[PDB]
Amino acid sequence: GSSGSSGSKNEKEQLSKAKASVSSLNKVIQTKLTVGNLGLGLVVIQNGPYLQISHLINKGAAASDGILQPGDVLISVGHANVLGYTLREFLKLLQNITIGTVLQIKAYRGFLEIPQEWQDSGPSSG
Repeated sequence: GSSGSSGSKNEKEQLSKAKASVSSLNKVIQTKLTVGNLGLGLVVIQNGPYLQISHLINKGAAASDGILQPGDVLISVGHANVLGYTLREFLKLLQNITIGTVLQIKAYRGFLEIPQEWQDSGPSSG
């Protein structure tokens, strides 16, 4: 089937620390995506009271926007306060959108952390 574990183990694995003393920088991301024929079908998931993007549809607008990344927190997608929008709603919302629609996608790049469990195939180091 599939696997799911973390570092620090009693076998051939990798473990290390990555702490820091930072926490004085708050920047918000906001860009206009050009709804494509299929419309930004970003593969977002349901993480908390907010919709946290998990993946962007290559054949979409977001995927073509180096600004928006798979792991933010939208707070107003298309004049539609998606702040408290569910995963089942966020989809039924962006679906009722038409091609070629300029919308303001405001997301946070430091609000909701990303679940490591999800990420399995990273950029690889070794």
